[PDB]
Amino acid sequence: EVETFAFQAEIAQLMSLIINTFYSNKEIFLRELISNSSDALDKIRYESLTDPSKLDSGKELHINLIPNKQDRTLTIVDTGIGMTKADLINNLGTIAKSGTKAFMEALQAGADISMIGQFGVGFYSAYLVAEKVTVITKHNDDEQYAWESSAGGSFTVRTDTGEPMGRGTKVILHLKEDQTEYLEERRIKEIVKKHSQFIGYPITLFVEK
Ligand SMILES: Cc1cccc(C(N)=O)c1C
Repeated sequence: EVETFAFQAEIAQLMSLIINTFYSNKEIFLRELISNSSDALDKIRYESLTDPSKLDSGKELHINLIPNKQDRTLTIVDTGIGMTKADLINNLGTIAKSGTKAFMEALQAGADISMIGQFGVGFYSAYLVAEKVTVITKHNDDEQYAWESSAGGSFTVRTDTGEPMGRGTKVILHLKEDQTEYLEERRIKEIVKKHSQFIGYPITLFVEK
C-alpha cells in the first residue's frame, strides 16, 4: 500500500533549483542533515526532562553515518524524536513553503546555496548528491514509515516493514554516480571535522569490510 503525493509547487521549484544549479560546494549537504538530526535529538531530550518514559523507545542519543559502497548509499541515522506520518507528508515536519520563499528571496539578494539551513529547508540539500532519498522514521506516537522521492514533483509514503528502529530517523542517500567520494572514509571524516565539529551528540562513522 503505497501513497503517492505531489510536492507543493514551491518545494518542487526548490528541488529543481538544487538539482539544476551549477554549484560545486556540494559537501554542505552532510552538515545540513547532521544539524537536522541534532535538532531532532534536542527535541526528544527536552521531552524526556519531564517524562522519562519518552525514552522507553531507546535511551541512547546519537548520530551514525553509514556508507555502503555496494549499494552506493550514505545513511545518516539518529535516535531523535522521529516524525509522524502527518509530519512526513507535511514536508518532513518543516515550514518548507515559507522557508523556500525566504531562501529564494535571499539567493537573488547575495546568498548562496550553502545558507539553505538558515531557512529551515536544509533537508532538500540532500539532492545535491542523491538521485533518490529514502527517509525511514519512527515517532513515539506513530508507526514506522518510509518516505521516498527521486524528485520529479512527487514523493511516496508507505508503512515500513523494514528493520524496526525503535525511535528516530534514517536518511538514506542513493548517491549520484559521480558523487561517490561521499562514501570514502577520509572524505566523510574531513567534512564532519570541517562543518560538524561542535555537534553535541556522538557521531560515529561506520567502516566497511
Ligand atoms: C527536517 C528533517 C528531515 C528528515 C529527517 C529529519 C530528522 N533527522 O529527524 C528532519 C528533522
